[PDB]
Amino acid sequence: PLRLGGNGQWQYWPFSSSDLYNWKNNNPSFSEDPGKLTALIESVLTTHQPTWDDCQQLLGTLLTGEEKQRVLLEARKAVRGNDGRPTQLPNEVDAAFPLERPDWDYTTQRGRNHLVLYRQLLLAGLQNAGRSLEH
Repeated sequence: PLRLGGNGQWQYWPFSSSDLYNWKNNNPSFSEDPGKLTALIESVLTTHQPTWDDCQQLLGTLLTGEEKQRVLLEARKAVRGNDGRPTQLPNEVDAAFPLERPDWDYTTQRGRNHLVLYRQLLLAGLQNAGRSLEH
């Protein structure tokens, strides 16, 4: 999580393990009921402003390896180019939705801007994977 500090600086705080444990174990699996975990994750992305690593941890905890892989792959399918339309250009896809830890600096606006886009894409990916599972 990212939090605006009392000194005007953005601070990184890791998820608490009790929160992670509870989110997973108080909830049905993603495959069994995609809507419940999707809603949970959407709220977490909003309220906790997680970093790229937080998102990996959140997905890793709540999803199985197969679920998580589908979700990230769907997220990358959601990347758009300048024309406001889909792109499959590796450099554009990787730039918006990196699968490897990026160099994004949470203390900077550029870095928080990348994070906002990444979380929007992740949510789309989650929604879209959920729908496939639902039909």
